[PDB]
Amino acid sequence: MKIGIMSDTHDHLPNIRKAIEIFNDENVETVIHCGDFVSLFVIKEFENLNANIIATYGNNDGERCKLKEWLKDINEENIIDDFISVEIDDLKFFITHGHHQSVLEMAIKSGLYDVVIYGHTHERVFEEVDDVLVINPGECCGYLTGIPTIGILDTEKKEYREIVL
Ligand code: NI
Ligand code: NI
Repeated sequence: MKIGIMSDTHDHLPNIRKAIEIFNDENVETVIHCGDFVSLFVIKEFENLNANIIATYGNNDGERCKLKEWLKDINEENIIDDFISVEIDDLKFFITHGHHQSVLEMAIKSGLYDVVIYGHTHERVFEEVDDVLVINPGECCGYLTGIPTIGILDTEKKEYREIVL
């Protein structure tokens, strides 16, 4: 019962691969991606990912419908929207690319969710506010910070841990 969390891969192929290996060498039932993958060829790398995918559109992802298609061709279960609102392992998630701050801020403040995941900032953080678990996996690419990361959330114990690439 492990869920992989990643974001802002920014076409960095090598790190996208280290991320896909790490996720496989783990249980990881599903992988959430918020960031901008950005280019279509990034999705061909994902055909090698075991887990189903839940993605969100980044403000940099230009090929929106084409991206949804390729994602599904890789697996009809995979989904991608601007905001994903779902329940997994008896926990209620709100996923989005940090992209729109007002919405992100409201999702945490509302208390309608257990876990909230976002990216955009490329600034990994992992905090708690009003019993809401707020997670930002950080930048898989490592461009702004020089520290490439991803993360893995234990659904039953509610335990998280960053993973430096
Ligand atoms: Ni970005
Ligand atoms: Ni962004």
